[PDB]
Amino acid sequence: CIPKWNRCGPKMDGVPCCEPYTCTSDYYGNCS
Repeated sequence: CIPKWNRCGPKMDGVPCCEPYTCTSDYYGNCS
């Protein structure tokens, strides 16, 4: 997974953010 306020992209990577967090992305966004 990904840290707090760090880039995400699940439709490409398939890696959600680190619990309790979640990716506010599709291709280019960030963990919150």
